[PDB]
Amino acid sequence: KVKVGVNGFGRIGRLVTRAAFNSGKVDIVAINDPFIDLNYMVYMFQYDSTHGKFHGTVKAENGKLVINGNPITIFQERDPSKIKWGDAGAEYVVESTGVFTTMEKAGAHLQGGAKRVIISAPSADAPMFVMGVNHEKYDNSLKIISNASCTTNCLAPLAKVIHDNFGIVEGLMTTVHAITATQKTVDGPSGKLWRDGRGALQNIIPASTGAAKAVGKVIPELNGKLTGMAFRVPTANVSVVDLTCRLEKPAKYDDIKKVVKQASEGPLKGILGYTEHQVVSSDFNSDTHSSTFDAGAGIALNDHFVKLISWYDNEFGYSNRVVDLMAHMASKE
Amino acid sequence: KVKVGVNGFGRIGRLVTRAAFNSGKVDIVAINDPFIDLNYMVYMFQYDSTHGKFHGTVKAENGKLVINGNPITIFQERDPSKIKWGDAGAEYVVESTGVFTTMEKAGAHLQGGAKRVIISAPSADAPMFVMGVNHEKYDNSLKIISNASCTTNCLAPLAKVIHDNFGIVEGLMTTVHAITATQKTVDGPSGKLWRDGRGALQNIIPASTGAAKAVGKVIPELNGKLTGMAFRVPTANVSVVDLTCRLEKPAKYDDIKKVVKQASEGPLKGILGYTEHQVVSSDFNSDTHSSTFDAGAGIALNDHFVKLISWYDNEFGYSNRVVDLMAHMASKE
Amino acid sequence: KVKVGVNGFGRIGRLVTRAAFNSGKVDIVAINDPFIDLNYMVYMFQYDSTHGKFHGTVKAENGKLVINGNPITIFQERDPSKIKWGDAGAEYVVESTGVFTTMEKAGAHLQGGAKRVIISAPSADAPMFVMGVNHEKYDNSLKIISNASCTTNCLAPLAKVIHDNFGIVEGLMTTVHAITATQKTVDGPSGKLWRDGRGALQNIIPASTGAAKAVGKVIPELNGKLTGMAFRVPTANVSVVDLTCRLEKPAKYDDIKKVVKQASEGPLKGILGYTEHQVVSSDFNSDTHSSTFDAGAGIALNDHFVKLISWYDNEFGYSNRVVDLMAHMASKE
Amino acid sequence: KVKVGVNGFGRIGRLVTRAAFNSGKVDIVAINDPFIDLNYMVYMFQYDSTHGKFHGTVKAENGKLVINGNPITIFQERDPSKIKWGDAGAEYVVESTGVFTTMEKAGAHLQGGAKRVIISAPSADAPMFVMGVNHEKYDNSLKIISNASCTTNCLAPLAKVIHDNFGIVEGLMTTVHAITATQKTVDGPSGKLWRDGRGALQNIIPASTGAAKAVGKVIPELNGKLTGMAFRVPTANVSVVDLTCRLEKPAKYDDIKKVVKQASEGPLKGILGYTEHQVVSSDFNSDTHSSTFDAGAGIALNDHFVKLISWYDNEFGYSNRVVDLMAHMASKE
Repeated sequence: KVKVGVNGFGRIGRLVTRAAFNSGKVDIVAINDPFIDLNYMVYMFQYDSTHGKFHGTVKAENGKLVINGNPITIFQERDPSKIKWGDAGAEYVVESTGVFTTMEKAGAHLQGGAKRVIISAPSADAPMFVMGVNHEKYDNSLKIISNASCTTNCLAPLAKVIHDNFGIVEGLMTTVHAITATQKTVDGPSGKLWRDGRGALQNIIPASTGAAKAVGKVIPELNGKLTGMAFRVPTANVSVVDLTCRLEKPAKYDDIKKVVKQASEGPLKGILGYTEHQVVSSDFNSDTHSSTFDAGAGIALNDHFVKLISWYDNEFGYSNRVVDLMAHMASKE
Repeated sequence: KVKVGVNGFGRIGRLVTRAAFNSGKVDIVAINDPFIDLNYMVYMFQYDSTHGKFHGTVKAENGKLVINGNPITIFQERDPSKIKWGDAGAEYVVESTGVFTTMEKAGAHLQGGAKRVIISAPSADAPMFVMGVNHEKYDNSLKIISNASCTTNCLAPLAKVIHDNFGIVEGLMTTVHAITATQKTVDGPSGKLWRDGRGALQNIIPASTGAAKAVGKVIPELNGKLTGMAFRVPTANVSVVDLTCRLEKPAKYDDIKKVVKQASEGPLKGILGYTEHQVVSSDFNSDTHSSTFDAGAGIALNDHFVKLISWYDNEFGYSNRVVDLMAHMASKE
Repeated sequence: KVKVGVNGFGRIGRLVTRAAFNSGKVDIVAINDPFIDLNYMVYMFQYDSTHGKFHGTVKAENGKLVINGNPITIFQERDPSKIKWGDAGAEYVVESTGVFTTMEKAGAHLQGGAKRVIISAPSADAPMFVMGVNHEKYDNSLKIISNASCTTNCLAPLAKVIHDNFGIVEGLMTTVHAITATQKTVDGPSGKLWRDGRGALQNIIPASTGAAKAVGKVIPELNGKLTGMAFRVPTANVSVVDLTCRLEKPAKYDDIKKVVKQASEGPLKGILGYTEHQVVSSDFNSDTHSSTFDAGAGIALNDHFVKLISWYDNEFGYSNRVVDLMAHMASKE
Repeated sequence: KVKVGVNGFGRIGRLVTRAAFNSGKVDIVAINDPFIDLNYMVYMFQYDSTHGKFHGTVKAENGKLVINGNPITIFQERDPSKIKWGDAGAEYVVESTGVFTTMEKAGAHLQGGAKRVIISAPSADAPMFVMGVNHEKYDNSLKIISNASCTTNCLAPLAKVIHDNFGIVEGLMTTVHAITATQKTVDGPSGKLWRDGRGALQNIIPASTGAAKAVGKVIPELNGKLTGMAFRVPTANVSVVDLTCRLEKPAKYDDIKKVVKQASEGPLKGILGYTEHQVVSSDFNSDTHSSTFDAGAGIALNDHFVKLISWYDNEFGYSNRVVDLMAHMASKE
């Protein structure tokens, strides 16, 4: 097995660890949170409104978070150089805080002693390896990897299947995103985007997403052909991606439906999923599937011009994929 | 002035009348609601959660709804043939219930004595005259007219400006619609669409919209080049339309921004509006503008391939446009 | 085991059956829904936004809803006299539609052939037997029983413990109820209460609840000392009951906390539950506990004057209690 | 007139100034916000989701926020000693940030040059003068005053009328509060209360309120007889206070209804308001009334034991009362 440390007990950090203990694929040896105390950690992990209550035992004995009978060392260090990652015997360390995206900031964890650092947020400098798309391009030499973003994680598997099968000359993506921690409850002062400062509960917030531009990085051919936008709506856990694209080769919508289905049942299993049911966002809650294609929703004007709909549990699916990344990395080692 | 009767005191009916007394353009002589009593009518009209409280006096004296000093005759007849529209001295009658879209059903109001019937819901057989697009094609001979739909009312003015200026080879529309009366509070049995039966508060409901196909009717050239889909999200009053289209002639996004601005300040005034501010859905609440273009949100991949964002207050903007339709019809007479 | 038929596939009906197959205590032989088709039934049962997705297999073979390998006969009869309850071999039949509360209406199911009828809605004429309070007063002679209401089911166990231990001279209850099917998404015409017609998402609806007056029926001593009111807020699944009462004998809040805890761990187990954690409504979602006391929230002005807070999953907890009722009734037989 | 400076452009600060320019009672000469730039200030003031769009002109010329033709000096100073209140010619300064509640912190504004400081948050040391209850006890000698809290502002006028008329031996208050800035959109780390860290949209948060204990300060007789609790629900702007109290002298509910009505139409006008309509929270949005009694909702078990319901627009009503306070203070001078 691979021992994994987590930096930050945020939404991503909490769910990365929940997925790890559930899946079982990686054993979480250590968690570092500058501000969250051990007693608070038990509370946060035990109860999640979006994802139900953690099943298993979370307890706080002798400074150790004992989840499912496994004690986790807890660190309270603001700067990653200070964190004793090597002493915690953590092979891989997942940067989740998100304030350390740049590879230099990531390498502070490396001096701690972590053999490799994984970034749960898109990083420009770091190479990005979305699972099921470009994961097999990973090599042992790389020590800092990014898992891109939840939106990109959803988009790319669908893009990989459609682009290979029919070709995509050009594409535009609209994402109906779910509320994030960034969005304030009522109108509030967000200096960067005045758009997000506005309250989440009563508004519909149009924001800019680089996820399509990140898919262009992970899938080389597609680069420069995908850009997008996002709407933040008052939904707690699940979001939907919509790719309006002009194919290179003609395609009937039932052909599009078939190729996705074939991919879902074959190599993109778990990474991609195909549902014909009359599904809604709630049905996709607590999903493992990074991307789930909906067949009914998408409407195609022409064989060439098609709209594709794919629902992703942003918080859960991404976190499960991070765990999968690390398991794959360990196998490559 | 023109005396206008309203059929149905539903969301559309209530706001059509609020707009009428506010704008002042049409005087509402009569309202018919099979199920809503006069005392209830005062309550419903006086307080609207989405649109604030009606300003003015709504009272119930001698069987008359006296709004702003004007008494409105009230009818309780389920079938429109039974309604005494002629006795109420109503020139124009606005079908709002929506169960009488077909022109035959509409003509029952005509026997009542209404010179013309207007349908606030899209009707296949009836000719559809969206204001500011094909309104000038109205002739005195026609007695049954439809104002199409809120979604189509938003789409078409934007489509009229872009298509004329740059051309549109093909287009696909995604609408983040606001909650409707159709959507149940919690999971409920909707036989037609299993999708809508699902609860509005916690879900994101992907539905099918014929509004793009209706724009193709109102603007002839565009017919067969626009189709779409809609997502129902938990937002009370305002929705956003997104047109991803491939232009025929190249266009820089700043050129697109200019032509819309020119149109907004010139002939499509009120019908269309251009805002560069960092707006959100709430800002567009209680708007008169059937369509309001947002410049910041839309992102263009290529000069040819562009995404256009336009926000519409579905309940208010449409209702104001219905009033405008009738005023235009009266002038033509 | 006891074979149980369900009338109505509404929120209560769906969850009564989910609880039955999960708990395992009663085997659901038959379901009758005048309007819901078998194919729709599979959909509704499989996906619930409030309660996650049903775990197990729900399928539709040969006119039978096969849930977890057990086929359920399906009936489409509007009037209960017409339903073949005896042919379905159903011993107990749960009226859930709620339009048949009166015992005469209930007895139509009895002619169908159901030995006993259970009403999931409070019924005046029928005797009401809340589980864990007056359940042991059930006798074989009675054929029509009511399980009261979710609100009463929460209130009474707490009332039973406090009243016995310290006495309650007088009490007033405020319930922050969760959204119901009755509440319209946007302002709508509800003739009975103008209050509920108003939209659920944006409003806070003060309604009147007879649950406190029903507790007075189930616990005789308390009768005439409890009345209440309810606020409908935009929360999907869980509600909280608040009993402000003046004790007869002095009580320190830590004494109140102890007696409830003792009751929860002893005879009122499952029926009542005590939590000291910093819980919120989401934590109580998908709960079996009809009433869960929160120790932290309640504040006592004097030893005599105390405020007690208890959270109940209205949809799930009640449904589980209905199953428990029937199991108890079968044992008594 | 009195020239008033505002410290902090938060929800309270923005609405205190909106009320000031609308009412007209105080002229806002200066606003200080350490983090909010002038351009951002125009945006925040112009658009408010909860309160509609500001009516009038807000512009940014020569470093001055020109609202309705009046230029407001803008300061960017974190510490109040540094702020040039005297240079801004501001007689009264409203502390709104809330981090400077203690009178020492308040006196830093005093050295700036502000003759008097007003605290929009409850302050222990500062004397608290709720309008319409103890306002006439204000004297010129006092330089630091607090306007208590929105919850206390609602409670006390109702308490003043009921206590005087019938007497209140003891009282307990439950407030269904609306979402605040404190409540995070999704589960988040709030160290002080683990309860509030939980997400506002999906939860119902039981918190502790000292407002009842503050009413005991403003009305001396009542001190020690009122305590309470609050539930944070997902409603954007309006909340409801519920006082369950045992009167000293008998009272029929229609007598309670009368005395409140008499008070509303007489001395507690604007401060208190009585409505018999079937009102809901939305109806009270953008209200000036600090407290509005609802007659229908409250239910009385006995003449002695009564439940009283009063709805308050927390953000708007309080802010208007702050303006009224200062006008009263100026008159006393």
